[PDB]
Amino acid sequence: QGGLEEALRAWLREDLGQGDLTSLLVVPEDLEGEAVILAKEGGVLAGLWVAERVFALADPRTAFTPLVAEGARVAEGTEVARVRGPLRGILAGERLALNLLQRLSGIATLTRAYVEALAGTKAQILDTRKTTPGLRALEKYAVRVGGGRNHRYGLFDGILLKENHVRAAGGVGEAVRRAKARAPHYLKVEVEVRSLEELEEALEAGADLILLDNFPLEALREAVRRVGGRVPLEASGNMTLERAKAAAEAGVDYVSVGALTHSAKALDLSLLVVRP
Amino acid sequence: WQGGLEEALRAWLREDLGQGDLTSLLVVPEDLEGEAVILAKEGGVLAGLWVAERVFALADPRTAFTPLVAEGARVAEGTEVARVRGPLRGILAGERLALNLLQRLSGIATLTRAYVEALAGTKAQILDTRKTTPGLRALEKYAVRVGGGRNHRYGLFDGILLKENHVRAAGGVGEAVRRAKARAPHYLKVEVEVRSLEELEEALEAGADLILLDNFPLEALREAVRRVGGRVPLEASGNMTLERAKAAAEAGVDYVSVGALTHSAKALDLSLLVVRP
Amino acid sequence: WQGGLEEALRAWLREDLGQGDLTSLLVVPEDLEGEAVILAKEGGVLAGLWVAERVFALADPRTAFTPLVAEGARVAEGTEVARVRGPLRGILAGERLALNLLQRLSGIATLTRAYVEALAGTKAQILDTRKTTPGLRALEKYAVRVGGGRNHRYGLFDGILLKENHVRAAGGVGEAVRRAKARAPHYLKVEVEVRSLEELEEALEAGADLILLDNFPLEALREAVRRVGGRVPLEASGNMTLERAKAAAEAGVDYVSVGALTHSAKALDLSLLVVRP
Amino acid sequence: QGGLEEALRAWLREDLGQGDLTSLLVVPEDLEGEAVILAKEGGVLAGLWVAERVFALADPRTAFTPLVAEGARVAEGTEVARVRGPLRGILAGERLALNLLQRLSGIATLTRAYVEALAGTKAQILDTRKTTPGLRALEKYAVRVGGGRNHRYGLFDGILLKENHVRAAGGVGEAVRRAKARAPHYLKVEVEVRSLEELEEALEAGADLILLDNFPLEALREAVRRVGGRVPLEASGNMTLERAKAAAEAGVDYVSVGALTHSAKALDLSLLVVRP
Amino acid sequence: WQGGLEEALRAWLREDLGQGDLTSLLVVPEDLEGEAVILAKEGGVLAGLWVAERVFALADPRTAFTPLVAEGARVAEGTEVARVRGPLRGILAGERLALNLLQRLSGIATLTRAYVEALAGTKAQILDTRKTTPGLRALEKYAVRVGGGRNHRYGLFDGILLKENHVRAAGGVGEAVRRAKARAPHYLKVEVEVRSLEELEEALEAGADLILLDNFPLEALREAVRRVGGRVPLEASGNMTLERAKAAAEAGVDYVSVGALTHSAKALDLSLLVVRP
Amino acid sequence: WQGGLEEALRAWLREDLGQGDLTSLLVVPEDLEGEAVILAKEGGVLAGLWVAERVFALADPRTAFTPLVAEGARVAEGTEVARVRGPLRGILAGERLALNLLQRLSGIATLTRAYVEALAGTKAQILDTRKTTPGLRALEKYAVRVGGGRNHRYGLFDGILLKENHVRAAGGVGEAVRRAKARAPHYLKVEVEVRSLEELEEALEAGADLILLDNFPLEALREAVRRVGGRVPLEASGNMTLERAKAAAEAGVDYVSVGALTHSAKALDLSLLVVRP
Repeated sequence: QGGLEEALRAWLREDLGQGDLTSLLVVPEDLEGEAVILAKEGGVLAGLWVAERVFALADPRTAFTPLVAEGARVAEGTEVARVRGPLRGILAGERLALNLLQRLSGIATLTRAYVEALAGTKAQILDTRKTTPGLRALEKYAVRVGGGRNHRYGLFDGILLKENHVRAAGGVGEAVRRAKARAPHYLKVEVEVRSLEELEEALEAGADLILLDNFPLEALREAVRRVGGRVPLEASGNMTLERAKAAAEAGVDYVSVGALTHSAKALDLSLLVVRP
Repeated sequence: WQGGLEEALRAWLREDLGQGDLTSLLVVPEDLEGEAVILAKEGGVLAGLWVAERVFALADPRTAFTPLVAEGARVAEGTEVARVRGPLRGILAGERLALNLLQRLSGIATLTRAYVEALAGTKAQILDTRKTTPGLRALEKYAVRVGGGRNHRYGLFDGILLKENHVRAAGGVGEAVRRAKARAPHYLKVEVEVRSLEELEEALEAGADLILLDNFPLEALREAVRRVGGRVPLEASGNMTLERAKAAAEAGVDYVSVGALTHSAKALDLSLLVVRP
Repeated sequence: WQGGLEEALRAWLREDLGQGDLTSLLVVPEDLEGEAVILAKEGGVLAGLWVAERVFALADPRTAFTPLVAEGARVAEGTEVARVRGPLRGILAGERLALNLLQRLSGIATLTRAYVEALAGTKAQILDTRKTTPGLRALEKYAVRVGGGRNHRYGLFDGILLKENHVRAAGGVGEAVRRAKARAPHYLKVEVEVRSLEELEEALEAGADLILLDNFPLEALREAVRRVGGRVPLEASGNMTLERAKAAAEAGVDYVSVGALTHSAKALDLSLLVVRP
Repeated sequence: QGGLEEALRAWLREDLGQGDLTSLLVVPEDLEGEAVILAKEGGVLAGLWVAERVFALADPRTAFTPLVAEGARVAEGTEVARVRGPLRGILAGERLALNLLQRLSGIATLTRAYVEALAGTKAQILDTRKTTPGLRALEKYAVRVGGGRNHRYGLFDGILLKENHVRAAGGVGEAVRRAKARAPHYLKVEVEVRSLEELEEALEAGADLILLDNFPLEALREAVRRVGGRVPLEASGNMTLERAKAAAEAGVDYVSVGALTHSAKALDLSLLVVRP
Repeated sequence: WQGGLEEALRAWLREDLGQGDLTSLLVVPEDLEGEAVILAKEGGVLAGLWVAERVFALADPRTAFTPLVAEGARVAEGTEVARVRGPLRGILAGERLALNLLQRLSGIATLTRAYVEALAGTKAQILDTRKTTPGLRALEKYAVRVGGGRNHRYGLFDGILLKENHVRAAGGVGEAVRRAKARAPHYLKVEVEVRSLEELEEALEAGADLILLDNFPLEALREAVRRVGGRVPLEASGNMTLERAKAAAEAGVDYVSVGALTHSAKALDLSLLVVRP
Repeated sequence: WQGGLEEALRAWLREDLGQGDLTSLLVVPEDLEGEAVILAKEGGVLAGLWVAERVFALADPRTAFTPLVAEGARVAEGTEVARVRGPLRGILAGERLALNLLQRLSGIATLTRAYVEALAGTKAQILDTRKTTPGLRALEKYAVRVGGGRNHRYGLFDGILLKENHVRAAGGVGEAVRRAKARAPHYLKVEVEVRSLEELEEALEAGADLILLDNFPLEALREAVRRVGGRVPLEASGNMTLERAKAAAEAGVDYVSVGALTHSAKALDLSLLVVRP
């Protein structure tokens, strides 16, 4: 939780304003109907319960029935869910519900592809902070549905020394030391390194976690060897399915992927009313 | 601007900052000054420059955001689009949200401009849709305008648009149109989506003010334009691509609505380069 | 309903209640039950019954609001329109706001119904305006609907209406209309206000979709209708009274916009009668 | 103060939404202009500074210049103010500014009529709680501009035993006593009475203030005589100009008038753009 | 409470929960529902039970709160104040907020009856002040009432109290009291604080309804009641300790406002223990 | 602060001002601007100066706040902490809120260096807890830092801490620590509270990153550090008084979290006196 209810009402208002003028014109007030949400392409479903809430907010008399499980992979033409109740309510919540379902499913679909690519390895997929403003909690949820894990929610709950912090501190060593000197005792100090020398600095300074930023595959393998499992290694930077897989086989423990939320194409879904 | 953006930006910054940027507070001196530039890693259209300016100001009012190009200007790769100088902490605190928005809106403006140019030489205009990001509609519609496109209705409250679901609910295109024309708010035009030339005829004869051709193959599109003969404006939509939008425009439609503009526009590659420290 | 009403009602109750109803807390026992009825002191149209129900519920969820007539029903003097029973404190806490709203909205619905009836026998319909109470527009437009009237645009964001000030700013009626027609959002009709038969001709010839006749004397109104000959819908406005609205309707206009509906409607005389204690 | 700034922004948004589409069409972005606010009937002006703020919120480049003082009585055809700056801004704030100015001026006009009717007496005019939801602070302000005084802002800052409280307590005496027994020491206990007998009860129970509810004129005079200035007397209930005046001449100290805010006709005002 | 307590509680719950109670999500099943009990690991007065119950309801509506002792009742170590049943995650989620409030409010209710019992036997009544916790005034003022005390004004908007800064801003106790008495609402009493009896007189004849004695030496504290003969309520103020308070009550004052009731009142040690699993 | 402190301050100011500061409006001219000075009628550590300055700025932007001593600096009775100049109404309006905060936050900053100085000489560092004032956590946690202390987690969302209720909800210190260590975010350390050394061992080998000793008798408090050899941070918890805290620091613990720093910390006596007029 985190105020989702309030957010959904605000997004519904964004679209509804004073009311759905088109539907009020051609759909009787007491006309009940049924609609089907169809997948227009293959992928993974995420956000079914969110869509249910959207329709409920539009009109509490609506009933949402999923025909697939949350996180299930479906084929093109598959019936995802059925919605029944006052037709005006269904038509009012349709666009918002679909906008959310398509977006979350899109994220879960790409995440699932990355996770499956890492099958056979101990490596886990992580998200990042490259999320849609206002939708972070929902998008982080989508990642979990896809099979991935969540990295920090923001700048307030995790210590991650990035290149800019290293530059400010005058080096990886200084950054890791300034951090471990006054960091919350319940948080681990992670630092990003861009070369094998910085990796050595990080290990020497006492970093709890080390992020290998844009390491070529050969350097990544060498990093894994040198660390010898002493500290967890995270790989990130311009990640693709092939690169995440390679990094995993090379032996890293985590692969954070910006693409999961920064460039995930929405899953094409539609809602079709059942002819009265 | 309408309003509410200020409140939305504060909430989005809060989403990321919470009680504070712990990492920066740990290693970055409060008085350490920062100097950075936002670089375009690829060519494209800039949108949201003033939005990014406001986000940095919310992170720390002492930060100075200086635009180096005009809002809506198309820049080449390597172009420094803005300079930011002030407390490094404030810069690092606002960086993520500022760029996220700048990249998103610029990406929309860039794709929109591509569609606009694809219609060059014709009278057709590009329109947006309601396939927008929850909570970002005002900003995304703004980005479409920056790119040169036009806005269709903001939501369900300011336009009559009989979609396939309304047609199915009313029992037919002519049926839905006649019902709407009989009671529609007098200041709104009655538009209806049609999927065939037969449905097009129903719309025309029932008195539709606007007709949206839904995923018509090129041959049918041309025939629709010929038949209508300018009696009513025609809006083409459905799985648009630059090629299809151009074909529809050359076929003679008046508008081409593109969901992709706000539903699948790739973010523009922009990065914040800290030059000092 | 759109939304926000819940939040608005809470704020309005807070405006009156603050930290609490001191007087009632001083002399009314917490468990003392109350029983009251809302009486119509004069005949009129009821609107806002469900709004009053919600206000009482916000004051105290244990209170039971029971409507005795239908929403929008016209009642005669002495009609008990609703019964409220529950903790007397909660009843006294919500009384003022509940009735204030009930009286206001009922008053609007009552006047609107009077204008609607004045147009009986003609095809003309009554329209509201933007001369509404700040913060109450959604509720007042709702009241107009309850009375039988129609709503014009909600604000400046959902309708193109070239008013006298736009005409003056553009240098003329034909000038303003031609400019608007050239770039107006395609889903909106272009309406323009005119003050003379000459301005009416400018509007017609420039392609206006809608024409609003501003304070036309009866003779001119008739002439305007004859000339237009049904080419475009005509909306009459300006210092409306029941007599003038009826005259305009019999003259042949399609719509009569009435500012008085929401700008000067007298509140309906309704009172809360506590029968016990 | 009390959040007026936030309220004005919300009311502006009520009308503006995504933007003033009509003005954007025919008024150039950089076109500067001037408009005049004219009184279309005689009355008293209230809320000039509020209108100024509305135009400022629409566009801070606008300049508002009053041509009459706040609270001044003007004749039909009088120029109330001039507004200059970006024309789009003026046209965007016009309706809201006028809606507020007309409403507040309407209240101040009727209040001023009541106040002038009481000239020659010590009686003061008071308002009531019959105010427009959300506009109480502004309407109470309008009353002051008109020359009246403010009664309690709500149920939280004043003790007023009404007929319903008397019924609940089992009588005026019991109500006044239950009240004075546990009432805040910084507040006066006022009680409404509807007959000379209840008046006697009130005086006997120790009421600090007594409100004569719908007393015929003859009874009102008798009440003033009996009280002999021992406690302040307030008269209220179906007040008209003539009744307030009579009550004042009869000798009451205060006359609270619901009509000031419950049935005050707005002052007719308009805004006309100066031809470019 | 109709004063927006719900919105406050939700906000305070979010201040603590954020994205979610990570710990409980890691080790506590979503389907596992348990039972807990609130324990008073100390002796004192209980206040805020209904507040705690609404915290749990907001955390998880499926939670069942059962108060075992009446509000305001005095408890001893080990006393089961209440038992909550339902989804264990919801209980662990609202635990900390529910207790911070119960403990805080119980502390005030406990310390207040301290004074009430202290200066008992007399007529003096204990009053609070405005030295409350920002945002918690309503709840804290409620705590005092539960402990047997009474409330002074809720803010600067509902009461007239001329303080030292006012007096010097005006130029004396005399005029300041005159400026106030000259245009003060007719339903409000004018109260002024004085430091010398040259000022107590300068006020008593200035027409003051209430008088506040600031850091009065007791030779004057019990003199003042004598020189006033109980004509206008007397309120003692300053460093009102348990002794200097009961003393004033002995001196005969009508009210004793203790700013320490909420400016230095330790929380009542309370705890929530899971008894199942 | 970028954490929405502005909105909080505005809300707290309204809690006190409401419709307006009646008293000051009655006796203080609108054009009269004076000067005031904040005085510390006690000895302690100052914290919240910038908070007070923003209260005055929000009350009346024309107010000039001038801090005379640095934040966190220790002051003695009579020390002029700061001087404010400008419209006297604005100063009297923000006075009470500015002081409630300055006093409250200064009290925490004062009491915190108490501990910091107390267990000084050792390596132990003072930490806060979640037993903070609802809605004031951010500000209170800040106070601790000013007094020389450090912050523990801000809520249940940014830290893993297995408490007694968790342990029993799971079925032991062992599994609970395993369930957490099994799926805990990779950037977080798992901390668990234990009551017996059969549990300290059941945790140390369960793979815990942090250990919290709850109401440890000191024969075990200084044993535990010995049996841990400083492998995992040690945090002492329970009734941590000034003695039981400095003791733990003597025993060698790494951190001592004092829940009394904000659950029972008296405000630092401060006042604002008008010096002109």
